[PDB]
Amino acid sequence: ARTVVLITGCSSGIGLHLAVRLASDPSQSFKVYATLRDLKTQGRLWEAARALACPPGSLETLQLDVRDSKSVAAARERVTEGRVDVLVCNAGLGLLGPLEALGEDAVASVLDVNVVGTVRMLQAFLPDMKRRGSGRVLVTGSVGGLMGLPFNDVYCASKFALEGLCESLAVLLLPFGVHLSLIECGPVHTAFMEKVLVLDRTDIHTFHRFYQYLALSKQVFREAAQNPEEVAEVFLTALRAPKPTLRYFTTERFLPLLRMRLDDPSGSNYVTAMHREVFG
Amino acid sequence: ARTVVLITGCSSGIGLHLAVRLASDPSQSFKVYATLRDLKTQGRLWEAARALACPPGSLETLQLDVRDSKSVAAARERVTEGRVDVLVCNAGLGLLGPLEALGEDAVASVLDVNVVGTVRMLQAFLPDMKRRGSGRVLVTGSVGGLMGLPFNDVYCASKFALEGLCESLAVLLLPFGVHLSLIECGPVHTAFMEKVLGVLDRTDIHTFHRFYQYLALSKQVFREAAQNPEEVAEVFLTALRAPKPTLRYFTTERFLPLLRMRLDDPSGSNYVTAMHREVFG
Ligand SMILES: NC(=O)c1ccc[n+]([C@@H]2O[C@H](COP(=O)([O-])OP(=O)(O)OC[C@H]3O[C@@H](n4cnc5c(N)ncnc54)[C@H](OP(=O)(O)O)[C@@H]3O)[C@@H](O)[C@H]2O)c1
Ligand SMILES: NC(=O)c1ccc[n+]([C@@H]2O[C@H](COP(=O)([O-])OP(=O)(O)OC[C@H]3O[C@@H](n4cnc5c(N)ncnc54)[C@H](OP(=O)(O)O)[C@@H]3O)[C@@H](O)[C@H]2O)c1
Ligand SMILES: C[C@]12CC[C@@H]3c4ccc(O)cc4CC[C@H]3[C@@H]1CC[C@@H]2O
Ligand SMILES: C[C@]12CC[C@@H]3c4ccc(O)cc4CC[C@H]3[C@@H]1CC[C@@H]2O
Repeated sequence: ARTVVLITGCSSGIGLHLAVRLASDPSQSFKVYATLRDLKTQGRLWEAARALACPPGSLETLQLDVRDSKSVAAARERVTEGRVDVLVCNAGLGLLGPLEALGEDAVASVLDVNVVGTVRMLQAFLPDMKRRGSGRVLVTGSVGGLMGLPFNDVYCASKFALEGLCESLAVLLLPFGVHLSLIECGPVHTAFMEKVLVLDRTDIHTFHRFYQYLALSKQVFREAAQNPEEVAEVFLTALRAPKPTLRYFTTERFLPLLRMRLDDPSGSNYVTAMHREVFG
Repeated sequence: ARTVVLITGCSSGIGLHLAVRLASDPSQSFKVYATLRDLKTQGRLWEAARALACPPGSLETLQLDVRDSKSVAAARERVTEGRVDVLVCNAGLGLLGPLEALGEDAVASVLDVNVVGTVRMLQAFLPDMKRRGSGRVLVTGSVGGLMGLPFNDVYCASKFALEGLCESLAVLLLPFGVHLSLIECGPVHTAFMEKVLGVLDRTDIHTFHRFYQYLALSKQVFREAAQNPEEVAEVFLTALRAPKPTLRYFTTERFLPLLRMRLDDPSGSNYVTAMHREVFG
């Protein structure tokens, strides 16, 4: 009990790890409502929770498909404390591919989950934190949300959108007690990439470039990808702040890339640097 | 004429003005297909085309509703010259109000017109450009796309999505001889805002208050700082002119001190406080 937390997308990767990290906190002060798109996939979560030995009642899972506003309401109605102190917007999908090759459904789907879904959670939940003048909104950051990456145009679009959405609300919410923070992450070892996935819809040059990008991402992800457990610690950090900043970074690694991006509004610099980073 | 320009959102504001500025060019080098979401509202385009006297055959309008891919294909197939030298993705929409007060179809249209709508345009026009090894794609920027503005949360999300889409595509296109640039705009006197909004029920009194506090400020800013749809149109020309154009063209320096401010603060709270003070004193 105390500190009701409600996290989205906890079947795996980040959701699952922060769920049980929070529920197994030595302080025992968190009540965790791990929500998932489909409960039948909750095996691992529970096994992890069970393996960690969490106070009974410290974990509860609800079904919440962030792309359905009815699902959202319902789960909210299932939070018995009638309050959420920490709201975690963590679900999201990637989408890779030459822009001309991406399909309408995939595009829409990405935007609906990553952006539109955070919008739904907040509408359903800001109100009562604002009214209670207390609440903490933590949103899962992503680096392809801070800078453009070749072949991930739509993913990046949907990921920059969260920044924008988040940045607008913090400008407002400051005064109401509610604090929003993004936990920005680089590659992380989750279920993410395995799910993320042309010849007939792209031209020979983009095609070969695609394949060249592809190969490299995978080698690099494997080299940089952090642990999903490393990332929960950052969410804990932020949520431990007395006055939390709007950005928390899970690694210093992209920092350098970011600064030369910001050091040049025309953007010509980043473009060249990123083209060479990706195609040598 | 020769440079074939294709512009979306030409029933008014920047679309309209860019469309007849180019068409009435002395050089007379451009052919302009000004597309309109609904051709029936093209009378003002024509009257203005007339007012600057675009020679016959310099301007052709078409229906293109960026929300519908069949509309896109059709427009594309009515480009007689079979090629587009400049693609101006301009149609866009605003949405203003407490997040919690915004309607699900409102939030969705804003993302589909603004974000998916440019994704549909490029998917259709880019390929041939890439084949040609030549083309210039200009996208109407927006400052709500570079930094966050209270009570404009979804408008800003859709606008930061055009930056990620265009920057992501720019890293790739670099070596293809295809040029994509964002014309970043601060406030402008177009129809944009008359439609942005006109709450009590859908939000608390505390938020309701801030809302009005914000409308006070924005109205003042538009009033004392907006630019003309034609001031803006000279930037797309500057941008289309440069032989080696950048990703961004700002139509004003105005929010550049505030842009840097943000730029030199990764953690993001300096900008949040400044913006906070700067709007709700
Ligand atoms: N992995 C990385 O390297 C990385 C880097 C930066 C940012 N991120 C971001 O971190 C979050 C992804 O976490 P992850 O890396 O752990 O990915 P993941 O392992 O694939 O886990 C994501 C979770 O999101 C869920 N989800 C998908 N659609 C949903 C929906 N409609 N409603 C509710 N839940 C849904 C998934 O459930 P199902 O499995 O049932 O579909 C899964 O539980 C997103 O914000 C992602 O963009 C990840
Ligand atoms: N006004 C500003 O202060 C400002 C500032 C920065 C950026 N911008 C941007 O520049 C663009 C132009 O807007 P504006 O300022 O010129 O105001 P505007 O006069 O309202 O321009 C909007 C035009 O685009 C059209 N459009 C809307 N939805 C469409 C759709 N689904 N399919 C095709 N066309 C559609 C509108 O059609 P209908 O007439 O039929 O509605 C209208 O012709 C937008 O991207 C806007 O975000 C404007
Ligand atoms: C797209 C991400 C950003 C930065 C990463 C990167 C950054 C630079 C680069 O040359 C390749 C990659 C591939 C994998 C990427 C990441 C996987 C998820 C993350 O958001
Ligand atoms: C972001 C825009 C330019 C900046 C404008 C601004 C900038 C500062 C501010 O305090 C209020 C407003 C009102 C609306 C904004 C605009 C709406 C559309 C445009 O993109």
